[PDB]
Amino acid sequence: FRRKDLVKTMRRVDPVYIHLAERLGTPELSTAERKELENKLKEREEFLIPIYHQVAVQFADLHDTPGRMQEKG
Amino acid sequence: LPAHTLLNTVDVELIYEGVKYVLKVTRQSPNSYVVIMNGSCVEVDVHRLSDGGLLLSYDGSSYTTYMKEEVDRYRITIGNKTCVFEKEEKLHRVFHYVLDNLVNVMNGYCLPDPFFSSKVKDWVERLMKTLRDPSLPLLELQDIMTSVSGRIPPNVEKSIKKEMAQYASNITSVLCQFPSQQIANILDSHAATLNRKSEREVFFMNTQSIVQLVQRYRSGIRGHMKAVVMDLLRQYLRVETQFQNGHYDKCVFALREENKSDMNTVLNYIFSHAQVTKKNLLVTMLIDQLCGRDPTLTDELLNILTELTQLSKTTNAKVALRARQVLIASHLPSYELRHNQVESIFLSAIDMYGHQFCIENLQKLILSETSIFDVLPNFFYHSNQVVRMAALEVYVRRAYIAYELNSVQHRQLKDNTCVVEFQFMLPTSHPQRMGGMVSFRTFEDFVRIFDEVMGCEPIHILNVAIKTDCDIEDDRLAAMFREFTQQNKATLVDHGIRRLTFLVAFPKFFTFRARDKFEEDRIYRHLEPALAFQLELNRMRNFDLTAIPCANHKMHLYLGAAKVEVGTEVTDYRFFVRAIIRHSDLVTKEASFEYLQNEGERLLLEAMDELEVAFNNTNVRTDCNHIFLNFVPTVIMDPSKIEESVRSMVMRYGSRLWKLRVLQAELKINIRAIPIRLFLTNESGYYLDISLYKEVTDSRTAQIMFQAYGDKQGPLHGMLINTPYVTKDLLQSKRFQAQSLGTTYIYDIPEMFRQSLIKLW
Repeated sequence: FRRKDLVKTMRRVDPVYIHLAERLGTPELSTAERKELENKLKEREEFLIPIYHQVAVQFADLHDTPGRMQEKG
Repeated sequence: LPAHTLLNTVDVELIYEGVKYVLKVTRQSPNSYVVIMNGSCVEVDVHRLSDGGLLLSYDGSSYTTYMKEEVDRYRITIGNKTCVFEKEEKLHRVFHYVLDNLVNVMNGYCLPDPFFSSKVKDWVERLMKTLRDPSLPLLELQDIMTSVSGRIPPNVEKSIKKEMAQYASNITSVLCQFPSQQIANILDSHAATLNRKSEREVFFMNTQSIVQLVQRYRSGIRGHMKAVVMDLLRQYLRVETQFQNGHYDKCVFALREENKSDMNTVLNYIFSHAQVTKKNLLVTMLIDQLCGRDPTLTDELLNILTELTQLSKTTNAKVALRARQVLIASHLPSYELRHNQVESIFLSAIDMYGHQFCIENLQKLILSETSIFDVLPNFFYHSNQVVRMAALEVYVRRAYIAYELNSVQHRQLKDNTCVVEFQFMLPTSHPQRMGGMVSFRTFEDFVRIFDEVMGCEPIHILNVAIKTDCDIEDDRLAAMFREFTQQNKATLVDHGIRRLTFLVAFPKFFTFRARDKFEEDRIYRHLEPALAFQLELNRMRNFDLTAIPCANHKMHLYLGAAKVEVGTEVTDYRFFVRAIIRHSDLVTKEASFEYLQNEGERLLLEAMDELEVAFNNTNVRTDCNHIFLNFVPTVIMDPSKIEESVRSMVMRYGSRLWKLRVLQAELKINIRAIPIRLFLTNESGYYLDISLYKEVTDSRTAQIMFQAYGDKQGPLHGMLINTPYVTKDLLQSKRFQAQSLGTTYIYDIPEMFRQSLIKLW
């Protein structure tokens, strides 16, 4: 889980990031609107890092369990 | 316990007077036993006796038998004799017979492996033929009515008698269906009257068999036929839906917890699951007879298919895949619509042309996206002999869509040979062309007046269509035409004809170039010479292509061998699939997903089958197999929904595409029309990388450019439109990767070893 995978995961969870990214990807809006949405997206991307880092750590923690060591033998 | 110990077959070895007999014993039911002896099967009706013996029916005669087990002997008593072995028909009885046998197969009671499927196919075929026979419900009606002569009011009995008499007298005739509704009507009318005091109870009780019969045949003989097989598929799902959504232990434990009061139910589930492979063979055979040559599905069949295709457990893949095929197969044209419409337009214009509607009909035929080349080659005369020219103009005008056609002329020879001449050009490609087309009968008029019909740089294009409506046999037709083109070289010495196209009347195209090269073309066969651009096959510039023959010649599979110098050999081999989807433009009312999904999925499955056969039958070690699907018709749909559709379509078979080394795919779809290109990378079947681009034609040249949608521009952003491929595929790509890390490539170890020994010496 590098930064780009955390952002890819944010792309499908965070409502604010989803709203901004769906708007920026919409054609025929304007130049200034796209620039503003891009800067807000960068701000959310760098802002949200700690929580999704914790989430990814939990995700990796889930596959270290004794249940898997039992299933594999 | 695992589901391979609860077995229904026993091997028994009995030695009699030195001769060892190895017998297999299994069952078709709790009481129906099958014994394999000396390679032959015998069916025995076996009933358990309370005294430990068995009651057998073997050859029509009954036997009461016992066994005693000794230290090294089996003492079999039959009647009053001992053998010591050493230890080392009316059409409605057939319905029940075969249906009970098939249900027994569905419940896990199957014949032995060397004998299974030898009789089940016949049970399925006989069930189908019996159910489709109109006289079956008459026999059921006769049987239920004869066993109840009284206790039925005379009015309803007489009405039923009259209706069944009519139906019997109309057997096997158009406009005839079983009168289930009329029997229901008279019974419901008498019930509506509702006579009291023993007219009520007796009537309502003693007519239930007739109500059941009309309920079974409420949808007719064909509906009943379909319903029975649907019931068998429901019996399949009844068991197999319990072994999904988890592991075997989860299923068995959950079944134990749900059925605490009875453990035999759990055992039945496990037992029937043990023989799921044989059940799957029967399920495939049952599906073939339910939704085969009938491209339509009801809202009851669709539920069974939708549940069946969701059996994600791999052991049932055979039944899921075929079910998926049905869901896509029953949304195709039946060729009757195109044949009737095109033939009506072509024949009705001939009597007197220029009524200001037949012109528009021919224009609609030319300007439509739907293929009509399965109907056009059959217009040789049909009766009228003018339709020749009407066909000859349309086909060319339908095929030559990328050409600027400026003149068409009709000419005839002093025979029954019509020819149409065309003059056209390429606006921005290969910088004036001409051509013409003629039709003949059976073979001879082609060669007899070949030089005369030709009288319309080698810019000329000559097409010929001949009426040989029999037996798609590429070699025979190609030899028949090639034998002439190998002797008559008028195509080169007259004025210069670039290519001669041979159209066999569905259409089979054999292109020949009798100018310099051998008169054969394995690469562009079965393609129109005018629509040979509309395959994206010229992109294989760096490959020597070998075409792979296959059945159903709408799919085009090629094996490209990368071009290399006279030194190093070819290491990069790749299978390329090129298919075209032909259909009219769609009108989106939230109902355009079915066309794209079904056509793409059908071509994808056919491509995978042909790739499997081609790949396993050779040894060339391909790496990156590629599939391209051209969606001709225009569709109004947001590209994100097309992304979702192709994501589902590809991910559901990602495991097969991974096994077949299919790594890249390209889908071209015309939106609203502006084409978009979906570039898919499909590695191991967990994730699919879809990149979306539009074709940008807003340039000062004929050059087209890819433009992305902002999100994930990717490698194709700014890529032109049409680029060749090739790579090194191994051995001069891993060497570099290893050198980049400060170590040698592993297969360099022996050579250094040899060289080191030299220094050692």
